[PDB]
Amino acid sequence: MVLYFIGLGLYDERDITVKGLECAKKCDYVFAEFYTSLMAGTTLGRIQKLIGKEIRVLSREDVELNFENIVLPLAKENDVAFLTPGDPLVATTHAELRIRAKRAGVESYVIHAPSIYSAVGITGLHIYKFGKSATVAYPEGNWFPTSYYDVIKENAERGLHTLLFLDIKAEKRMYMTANEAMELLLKVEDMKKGGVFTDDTLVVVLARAGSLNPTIRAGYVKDLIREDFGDPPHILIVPGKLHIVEAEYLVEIAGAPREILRVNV
Amino acid sequence: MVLYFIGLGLYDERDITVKGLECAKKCDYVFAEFYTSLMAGTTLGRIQKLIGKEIRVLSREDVELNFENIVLPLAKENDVAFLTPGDPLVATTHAELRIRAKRAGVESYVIHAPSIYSAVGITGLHIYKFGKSATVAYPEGNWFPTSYYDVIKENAERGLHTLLFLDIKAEKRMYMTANEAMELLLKVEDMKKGGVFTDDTLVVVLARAGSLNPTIRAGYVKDLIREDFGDPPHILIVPGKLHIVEAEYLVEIAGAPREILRVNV
Ligand SMILES: Nc1ncnc2c1ncn2[C@@H]1O[C@H](CSCC[C@H](N)C(=O)O)[C@@H](O)[C@H]1O
Ligand code: NA
Repeated sequence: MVLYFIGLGLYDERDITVKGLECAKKCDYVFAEFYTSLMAGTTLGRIQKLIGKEIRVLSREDVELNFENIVLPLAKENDVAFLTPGDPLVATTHAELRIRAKRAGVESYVIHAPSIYSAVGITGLHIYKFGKSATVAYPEGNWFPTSYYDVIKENAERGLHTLLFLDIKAEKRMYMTANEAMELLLKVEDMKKGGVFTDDTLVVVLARAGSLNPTIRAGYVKDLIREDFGDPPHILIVPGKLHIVEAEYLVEIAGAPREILRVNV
Repeated sequence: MVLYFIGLGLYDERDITVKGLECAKKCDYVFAEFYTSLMAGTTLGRIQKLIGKEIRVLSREDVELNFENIVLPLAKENDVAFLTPGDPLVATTHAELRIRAKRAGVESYVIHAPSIYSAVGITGLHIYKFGKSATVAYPEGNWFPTSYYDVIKENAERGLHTLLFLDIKAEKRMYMTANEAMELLLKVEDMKKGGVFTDDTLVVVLARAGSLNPTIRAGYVKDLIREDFGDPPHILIVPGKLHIVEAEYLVEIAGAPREILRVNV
């Protein structure tokens, strides 16, 4: 009679919370999805070993089209868990699944876990200063999307930071690198000429948040565009004007050039 | 030889990640602060029991003025941990403590935990649609904070949602309720008269995120301003322009007036 939305966390199998783990262990059935994102620091086998139960993986179609035929039926007579990377309901379409549960007469509860939305706090950038967020999508065929560029523009214009999610082909396990994102943004700049993203733009790259050894780098595009930030996933951020405290953290902790203390503050 | 920043999560001691628990267990000394947020579902005893270590609680002054005199000295010959509610680097000034550690020759590591910043996803509002965040602070003497009002105005103008952290005076055991935040906002409105926050403004209240049955309510200020949302902590959200799916969730899950289903595209 109960469906539990449980977040897996940032990186590996130990990023789930104690509450989430214990709940997963008490559920009769455990489902998971890895189409919204992957857990780069672990494997399905390791998550299964930790939970001590077989995990049935669901595709985007299984969830988006048949959630009520695959998961909800069992949730009527058993305790069922639905695992998702990060924090449940952060993924735009998952909240509606709670409505489907209601329509089916199934109770649902949410057990949270860390999300990159809050984890970016490790970059030293003040969380309250983040504005609208966006996703950098790969252009394809005759389609060249650029709305993420406009989001950066509107945020920076108001002195806010922009959290940029990078494209991912979950099914094919293919990540867009921060390097590719920067190249794309420069191309968009050459197109729109808005003076929004250039070789002189200060950016922050966060790789493998959740790991005990994440990569946190800050610097100008001209210098970071060919830098190796390690294995994915990569998150790109375009800070607005910095608080001196933010700049000092980027210099001391993220290896940013001292120059930011006078140019970007 | 190192210092661990470990978040304890939203509500109770089990909101800590497995990673945070295992790392905390292997530390020689454990410190913590409980003034940046309120963990309404646990106590120091339960936390100590779970981690199996005695925990030394620090005041805002112990941290802000003497972190390097109380905590860092021990991290030079032992592994030390510093626990905080939610995520240690979200809506706190704790990030600067990493600079203090560095200058003291102490390497530090961060272990995330669920944060209210991402937990807002449970309201059904698209997390990427949130703009600049702000804090509703208690007036003090002749000083009456009002900047949070302008934040709402700026976000709303852009169709973005506004997350409002509410004030807290831990030493006085004072936790601002969404009701008190609404009252203050109405007073600021009478002054600035920007039509930003009125009896007709749609708001969303999230109380005790992290618990199994948090209070999630949406409606007009005139109707919610005197509603009982249960024990603290509470956060208040002023949505911008709603997507239909956001409105549907607010109505179905947060008991919002069915009339908000009719969006003015
Ligand atoms: N479980 C919870 N439910 C509702 N609001 C919460 C909350 N935890 C924190 N808050 C809100 O955030 C304020 C503390 S701000 C510190 C937040 C913390 N670092 C985190 O990551 O969550 C509180 O005064 C309250 O308004
Ligand atoms: Na945000």
